[PDB]
Amino acid sequence: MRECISIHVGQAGVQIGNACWELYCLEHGIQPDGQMPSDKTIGGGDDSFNTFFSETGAGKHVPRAVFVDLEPTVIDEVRTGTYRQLFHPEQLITGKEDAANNYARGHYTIGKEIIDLVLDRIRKLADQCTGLQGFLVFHSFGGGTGSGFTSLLMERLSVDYGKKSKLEFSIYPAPQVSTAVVEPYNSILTTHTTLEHSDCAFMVDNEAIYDICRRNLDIERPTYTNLNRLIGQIVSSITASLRFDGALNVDLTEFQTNLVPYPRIHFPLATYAPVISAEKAYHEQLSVAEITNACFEPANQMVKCDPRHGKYMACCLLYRGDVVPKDVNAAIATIKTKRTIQFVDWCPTGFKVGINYQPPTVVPGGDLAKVQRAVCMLSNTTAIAEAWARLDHKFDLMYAKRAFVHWYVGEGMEEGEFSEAREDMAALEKDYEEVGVDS
Amino acid sequence: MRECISIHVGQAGVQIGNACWELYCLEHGIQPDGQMDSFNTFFSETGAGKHVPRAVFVDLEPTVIDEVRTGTYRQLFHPEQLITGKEDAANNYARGHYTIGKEIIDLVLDRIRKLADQCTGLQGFLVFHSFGGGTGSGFTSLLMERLSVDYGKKSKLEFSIYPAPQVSTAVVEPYNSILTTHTTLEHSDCAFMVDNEAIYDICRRNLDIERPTYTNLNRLIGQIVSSITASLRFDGALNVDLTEFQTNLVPYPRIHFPLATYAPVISAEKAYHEQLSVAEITNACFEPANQMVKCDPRHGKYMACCLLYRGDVVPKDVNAAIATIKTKRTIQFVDWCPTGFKVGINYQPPTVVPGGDLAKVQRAVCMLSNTTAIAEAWARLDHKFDLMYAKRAFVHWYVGEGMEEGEFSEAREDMAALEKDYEEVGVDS
Amino acid sequence: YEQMKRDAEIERIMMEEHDRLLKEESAKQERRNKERAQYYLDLEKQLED
Amino acid sequence: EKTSDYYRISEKLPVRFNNPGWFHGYGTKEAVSMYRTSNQTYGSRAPTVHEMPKVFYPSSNKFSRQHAAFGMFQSH
Amino acid sequence: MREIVHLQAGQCGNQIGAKFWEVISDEHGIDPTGTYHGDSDLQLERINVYYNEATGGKYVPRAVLVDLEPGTMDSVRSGPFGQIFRPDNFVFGQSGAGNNWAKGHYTEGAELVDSVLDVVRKEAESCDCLQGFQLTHSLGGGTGSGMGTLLISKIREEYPDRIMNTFSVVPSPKVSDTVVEPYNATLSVHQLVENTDETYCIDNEALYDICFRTLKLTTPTYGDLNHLVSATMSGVTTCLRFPGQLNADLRKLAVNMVPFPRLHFFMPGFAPLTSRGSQQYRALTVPELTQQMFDAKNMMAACDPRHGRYLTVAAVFRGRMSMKEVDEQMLNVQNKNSSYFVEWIPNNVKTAVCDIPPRGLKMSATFIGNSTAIQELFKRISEQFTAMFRRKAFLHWYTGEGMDEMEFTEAESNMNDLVSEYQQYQD
Repeated sequence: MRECISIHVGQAGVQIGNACWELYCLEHGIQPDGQMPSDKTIGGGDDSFNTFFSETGAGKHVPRAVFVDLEPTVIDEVRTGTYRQLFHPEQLITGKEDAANNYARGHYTIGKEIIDLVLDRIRKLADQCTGLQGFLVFHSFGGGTGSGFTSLLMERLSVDYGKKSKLEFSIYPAPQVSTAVVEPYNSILTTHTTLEHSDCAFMVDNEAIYDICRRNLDIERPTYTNLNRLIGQIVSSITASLRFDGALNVDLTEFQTNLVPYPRIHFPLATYAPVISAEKAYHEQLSVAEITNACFEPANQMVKCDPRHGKYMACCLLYRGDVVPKDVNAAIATIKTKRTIQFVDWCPTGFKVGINYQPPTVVPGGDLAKVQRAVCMLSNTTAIAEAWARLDHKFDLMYAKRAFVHWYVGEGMEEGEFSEAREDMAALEKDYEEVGVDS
Repeated sequence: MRECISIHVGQAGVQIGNACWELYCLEHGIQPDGQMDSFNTFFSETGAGKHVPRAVFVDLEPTVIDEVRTGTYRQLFHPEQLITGKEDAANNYARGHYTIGKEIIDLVLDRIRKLADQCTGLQGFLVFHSFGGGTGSGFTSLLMERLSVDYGKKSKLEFSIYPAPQVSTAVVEPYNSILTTHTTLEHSDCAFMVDNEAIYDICRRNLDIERPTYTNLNRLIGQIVSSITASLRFDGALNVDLTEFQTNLVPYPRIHFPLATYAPVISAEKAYHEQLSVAEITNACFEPANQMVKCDPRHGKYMACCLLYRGDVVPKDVNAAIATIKTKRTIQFVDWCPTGFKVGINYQPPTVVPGGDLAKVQRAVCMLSNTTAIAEAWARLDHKFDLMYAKRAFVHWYVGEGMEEGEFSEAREDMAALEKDYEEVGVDS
Repeated sequence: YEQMKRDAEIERIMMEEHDRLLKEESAKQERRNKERAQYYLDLEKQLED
Repeated sequence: EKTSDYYRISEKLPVRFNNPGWFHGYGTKEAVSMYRTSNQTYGSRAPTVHEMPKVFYPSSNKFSRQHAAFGMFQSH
Repeated sequence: MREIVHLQAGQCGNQIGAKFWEVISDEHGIDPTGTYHGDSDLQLERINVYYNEATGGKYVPRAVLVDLEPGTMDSVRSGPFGQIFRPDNFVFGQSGAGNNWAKGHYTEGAELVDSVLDVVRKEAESCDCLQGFQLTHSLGGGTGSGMGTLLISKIREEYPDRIMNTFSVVPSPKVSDTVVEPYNATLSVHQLVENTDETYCIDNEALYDICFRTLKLTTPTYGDLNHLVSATMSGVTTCLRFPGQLNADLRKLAVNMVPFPRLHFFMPGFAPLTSRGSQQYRALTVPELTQQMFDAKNMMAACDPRHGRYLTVAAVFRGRMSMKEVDEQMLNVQNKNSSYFVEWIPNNVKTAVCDIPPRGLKMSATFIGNSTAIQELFKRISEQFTAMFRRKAFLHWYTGEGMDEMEFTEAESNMNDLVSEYQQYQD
């Protein structure tokens, strides 16, 4: 009725979807092989799984997701792992030979043989169910099929569906922490579709999650499993107001109009505030007014850009658990009291507030704790303009000596597409300037 | 009371009848030794409690009959129903029509008399053949001509396998498939057409099976035949009769070539996850990659459709499915058929064979259509006829067994007449 | 008073037949559920084969 | 293995979240090998009695479907 | 014979209005199954102002509940008194407004407005004589402010001489909970000044200061703030249902109140609101009830009316009281304070009394003030709209489906005059 479809792309996006579908399965009663485990016991009041599952004829729930990869090895751990008896075997779409850190392979010459499959399998899923609030896709900038096929999926999915909303989730390169030398060449040139053909494109850096774990939690050396568990608690907080009812609930339509001022300023941030080691949750309080002051701390952001340099355009607040509405309104006016927290001259209102009654669930073996309260602070901020200022400089430094170009140009890519991407991001460095000064 | 009599001609007919009579004997309670009121359509009943069917198996190779004798259904048939010739027709229409078939056409028609006088009132024969081989073309043609003149108004159903575009075995297949139609067109009151390549692609694509053998193909054909005649055997809401859908289906007296389609051909793996609604399978049987003869329906106007739903169906859903089929603007329909459709509904689900590769499905559809798409599936046979017969290969065997040279050309102008009938009835008004 | 008493009795009768309709609808729904369970069972049997 | 025994609950939670032993599809705690890839750490352990949700407030839609079937009311 | 219809709009109105029928049915004595089990005898004598008849002597309330998401209708049906509403009377779309006023006015809600009016014409057919409709919505969101306005301008055109009444959750000044609030609120007053006969200003910040400083609650949730509004909607129309001395209906409070036909934005308040520690300590007398009506704390709108003159003032008392203590106590306000009152109306006070108190109190009132301080939240809403619209902050989410930009600077033309009209009548 109020559903969503989760389309996963690439090796980064599949391993998000190994973490999400573990965590939605724990939030309902669903076992890893379907099978709602009630056995001859009566129950009444249900259908909180229509947003991410489909009850079929045998009583077995199958989720709405397509898994897309151009690599065989990543997806075939799902086909032999524990969740093999949950996904429909047509919905684990597998490529044959990978893009290998290449926009031109993932967008011009290898995704052509596979795009006919995925757009048949999506249309099978959506015709099946009534409404559609919107897709929630997952990808990564720094790789071939994560940014090539994703740039071809979004150009084709915005034509034939249109007015149904989209979301977008990204893995964004760091200043320091990089894994490829192809990383600036394809994190500049993937913006020709994540500007025109995305309604909200959330932004997550690997570097701050590498640093938020060492400081809030008593963990050192965190691997990629611990990065996936944290972003699984964001997507299970944006969509939590669809399933479990609340006093003030926001749908996917509701925070879209409260957060993007102009239709080329859709690059918000996100933070999760009550991140705390399970030993440390015994110690502090984590009140209703403690965890909202933590959302604006520069140590606990998500992209390594200083929040004390830009101006906040809009904020959406997604509270979860036992929250009273008087304590929320005591918190917000305290933030506008302090004068080192900067809001734009044409926005005195500032905030959008959502509250759900469902407490944030725990995961077994997870380093996150059990806390009665949680919040996920969405914000659109001028400080992300200074985050492309360390990527345009890593692009023209590359491009002047024409290093690593001959792979792209031999695959159906013309050299007029490189410098066209550089002006289309140097244009956006004025769109985030021209709405900064006062009147 | 509403009975039907089956004649299986040739090896294709014998193997189709194999898969059939396994399916019917497991569908009723009857074990293969004949030992256990709906059998009276197909099974004669003795006083002891043996059930014996109305079937006649005829082939000229002795092997294709005595492996039916050796196999595990030997107890069922009277051992004089199993009829055997001395030499096979050797892929020759003329040789099967003339030099072998005259010896035992008397025996097979006397068995036809003896079986058809052991009933009350006939409804329609079911003969099974193919258009690739000698006896299965020619002896079938003599059999159906003589039986039509001898019975008259008694309806018959011919079942045929067409030679596919790129799937073929012999080389004289255009010759015998154009020489069968000239005198196998106007004596059969209905005839149905399938081909092997379409069944190969449906097995490869819909079912999760690679690389099938003729067993699976015969299982599918038996499913379609059982879907046709379950309205005779098993009662339900809207049961249609043989004369019912013949009058509803054949527009003009030489356009009697309906297609076949059977909608939920899906494995247990896909059936367990997928829902299956009757609107879904109504669209899925009009999908242009699920038909059973390789003619593209997008080139073809549908003169008539008749749907045969079996299982847990209710009439409002079939009616909404019909409306949403005619609503679409990608499926063509004939400019002088406003009604379009015919509906039958049975109350018994499809019965599943052990060892078969289908799934037991709560709602199935057998779709029949008289469409103009099939007209472009004859010009390939006529061009292969041209390519052979212009430089005149392989004619001297057929005319040494006995013919004149003008009879193949008579078949050629018969196919030209059929081409122009299918072209002229499809145009505008 | 006599007409009022007849009205009360007839209204109670119709609410009794509505309660009968409610119980038969719940019975039909549980019948559909047991049909779904049966289909799941023999599909698992075919997978074992 | 029974979460109403271990934790208190709201009595309307379904049996799936009541009985955690039925989630049989997860990984089976293989002892470690050297060739241990890192993306396979996602969803490596089944939920236990501690991680089940205490309360559940899903959005039913049965009444809304069974009323808005067809069209809304209009005076003809 | 004078009956009304209670429309409910949006998701904020469905928290108000679902608590509105648990207060009226407490008053009229109806069980959740819909059958009368009450104490007194005149209690169901005027049951037909709100409710309706069915077979077998069961009473159904009349309403129509709209939404653009189907989640709220299941929540209302599973409420405590959610059994009595008819299931035909719920109407709802399938895709939410998404806090977009333009979606809820043009593209997402206009499919629904042709189906709500078929319910409304079915309920307005059943009347003896309609006193007027009634609506409950919110000026902050999308589906309360867009489609809840599109109901108003189409009901008013086809029922032109009925007394339309609304109840509005005006957005807060700064303690706010939506980024795109001033586009949503300034585009609704443009169509709410010319189509409503009365409209009430309910701050969500004056509804917390009541719940901290005069009630002294600990965790004020939404469950009781719906109740504070739902005691005022019962309090205005007690004169309609129950008898008394100097009754004043829903209409005769309008005639005495609005002096010029664009100044109908009121500010209400409820008189005995006493902390549960000081229930032993309040003294039940008529003058002690009056000092709560004119106290600046029990104003329930966003501006303190000591910054100007009241234009006209109501007081609908309830209970058993001498009507000399009513008409003397209002006089002692107009002489002790004189500069705070408009001096070209020689008597600014309308009073009313009825004999049936609320359940659990001896007496209660309902203050209504048409103060000239209400220009102040009109400036603060307009100043947070002329900062967004300097450089078009969020405009492309509204423009892209068919609203051109000149219907935004037309709004402030129909908004910056209404700031001025209170100022020329200020003195």
